[PDB]
Amino acid sequence: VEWTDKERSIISDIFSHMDYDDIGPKALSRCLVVYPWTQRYFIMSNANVAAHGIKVLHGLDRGMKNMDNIADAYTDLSTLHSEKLHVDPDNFKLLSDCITIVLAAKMGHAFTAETQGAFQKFLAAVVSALGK
Amino acid sequence: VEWTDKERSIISDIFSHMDYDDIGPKALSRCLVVYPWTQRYFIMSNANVAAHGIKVLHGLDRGMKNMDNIADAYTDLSTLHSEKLHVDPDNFKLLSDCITIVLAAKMGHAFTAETQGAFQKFLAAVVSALGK
Amino acid sequence: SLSDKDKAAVRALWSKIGKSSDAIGNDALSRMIVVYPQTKIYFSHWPDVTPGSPNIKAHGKKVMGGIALAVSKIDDLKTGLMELSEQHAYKLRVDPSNFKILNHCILVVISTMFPKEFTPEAHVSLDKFLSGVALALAERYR
Amino acid sequence: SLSDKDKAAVRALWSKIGKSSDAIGNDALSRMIVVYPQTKIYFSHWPDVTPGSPNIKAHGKKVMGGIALAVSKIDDLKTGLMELSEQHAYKLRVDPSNFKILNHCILVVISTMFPKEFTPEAHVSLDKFLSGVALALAERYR
Ligand code: HEM
Ligand code: HEM
Ligand code: HEM
Ligand code: HEM
Repeated sequence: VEWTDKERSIISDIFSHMDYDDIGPKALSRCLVVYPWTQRYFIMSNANVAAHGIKVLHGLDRGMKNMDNIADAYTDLSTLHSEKLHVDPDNFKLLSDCITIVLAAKMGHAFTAETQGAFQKFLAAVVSALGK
Repeated sequence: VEWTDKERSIISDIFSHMDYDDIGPKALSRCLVVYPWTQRYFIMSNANVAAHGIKVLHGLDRGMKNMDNIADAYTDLSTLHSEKLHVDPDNFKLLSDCITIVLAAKMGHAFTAETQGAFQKFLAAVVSALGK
Repeated sequence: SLSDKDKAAVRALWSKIGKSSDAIGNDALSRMIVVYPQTKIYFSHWPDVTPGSPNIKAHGKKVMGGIALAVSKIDDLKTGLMELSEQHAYKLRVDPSNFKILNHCILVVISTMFPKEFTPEAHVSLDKFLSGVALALAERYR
Repeated sequence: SLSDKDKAAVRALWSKIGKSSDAIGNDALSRMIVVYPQTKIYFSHWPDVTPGSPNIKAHGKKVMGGIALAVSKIDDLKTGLMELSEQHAYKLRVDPSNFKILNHCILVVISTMFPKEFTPEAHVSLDKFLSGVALALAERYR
């Protein structure tokens, strides 16, 4: 989509100061607790949940590296979660919100509205690519 | 997006047997009654509502004629409703459902599931272009 | 929440269309399956999940039976549909986002069969009613 | 619907964060305005609709005042927020789809300020609570 140099910098900055082993597990754990119906696909101490939590951020990393091709970068995963895993699409938005809330807790006041905006646009783009 | 020859034929068939002066007014009227908060932008007998109802179908007509460029065909309207009219985007989906329900009542049993599918995909594409 | 005007409208409409409930259920499930393919996974254990199949016709009766139950328990949907909520949340594990989908297909079907009776006034009340049904079914999810 | 466990969680959390309600309101409105630009139109009559502006700081107090009211009327949000629903539906004519937006910004703000207290358990209860608040505010729309 249309990215600004500022958005590219913010997203790049967020990812370079994000500890995937910390954020991934926390975001997925929170999602399974806040929206319990997503527990079916698999809470805080479960290594399997932690593992997939890390994989999610690593999956985002891929889109952060090639922000211009976000749509085509997720074809393999869109099909996996859809055809094989049968994850209802609405759940991508639920996880996205949890990732945002977890990142907000880590960044504190550094997670400005502008930072939130760029990040939400980034996740919206990834979510669409996943439901594609 | 990806249209099949069958989808093109169905959508073409629907539009060629659709009376805009009948469907337009009925769909908009229903929307203002079912989701009253959309009344603010402007019920059955109001000529102004009828007029815009007709315009909506004529706007769909444009996308039906060039189904491959649905996204770029609505730039002028996306901006009008957004920047000038300030129509909340969620309302495009509400109208779309009303158009579907009104068409279903007119077509009766001819409005098969397959017909509904093609039509909903068509409207989903237009709605996205409008919120673009 | 449903007003007395809403409850009267739903009872009056149900009084008129209830006779064709088997047909409405079959048609509504058929459409959901065809138009919204992700829902298919929930009925994968059936051999025939194609429109008008014997499994779908049968289930359409059970679904409309739940709607008739909701109409009779209209004054308190939360208590009335508690068992169905528990069933969908725990036993079936149906993602709650799907309730709004079926509701839409039900409205389409009713519209195709009773165009004269499914007026916009019957529509707002039925739509509020179905939202309450969906909300009641979501009760036991968290 | 909120359980007793949910009500206790919301009261306990509110007990802890309530002191910073002015700051939470200002921050939550600021974010909504910046992240979701379509909401700006509702506050167009204010001269300064930029983050931390005097108008937004002021309103943030009023919004959090509504949340505090909701917490105190937690046992019946429909009756408790009836006047606010009527106000948003009729006087303000705020599109009901926006309630879910502000709720999300409130959660973000609380998370940035009270990371230690905003646990996932406090989150599910607060999320259910805010959905009930949004549902209550939507009461008078139709
Ligand atoms: C929104 C971002 C998402 C991304 C980027 C993502 C990414 C991934 C990746 C990288 C894998 C590993 C696939 C492989 O083995 O090659 C995976 C697997 C899987 N995902 Fe996700 N996922 C997402 C959302 C979801 C959601 C919402 C659920 C539902 C709670 C979910 C459930 C699963 C499950 C159960 C597996 C298979 C078992 C496993 O290997 O962990 N994912 N996902
Ligand atoms: C989903 C399809 C939509 C299409 C294709 C559509 C199309 C149009 C068109 C062709 C016009 C005339 C613009 C001109 O004068 O050049 C218009 C105007 C307008 N639209 Fe829509 N519209 C849509 C949705 C909406 C929605 C959801 C609302 C809100 C209820 C709305 C409210 C208005 C208003 C108030 C005007 C300006 C006054 C008028 O000329 O009627 N429209 N629309
Ligand atoms: C909004 C209206 C809904 C109502 C009133 C409803 C009602 C029912 C009822 C009465 C049963 C039969 C239970 C029994 O025989 O003990 C049932 C079963 C079931 N429902 Fe629903 N349901 C609703 C929505 C959904 C949705 C949207 C889905 C999934 C996309 C769903 C999936 C199922 C499944 C998979 C079963 C079991 C099917 C079988 O194995 O025969 N239901 N439902
Ligand atoms: C979900 C929480 C919400 C609560 C608790 C809430 C609460 C309030 C309260 C207490 C007032 C002050 C009324 C008075 O002073 O008499 C108010 C005013 C108002 N609200 Fe909300 N509101 C909510 C959501 C929203 C949303 C999402 C919007 C719009 C995007 C909105 C737009 C307004 C506007 C435009 C005013 C009047 C502003 C002014 O002229 O000063 N409210 N709200």
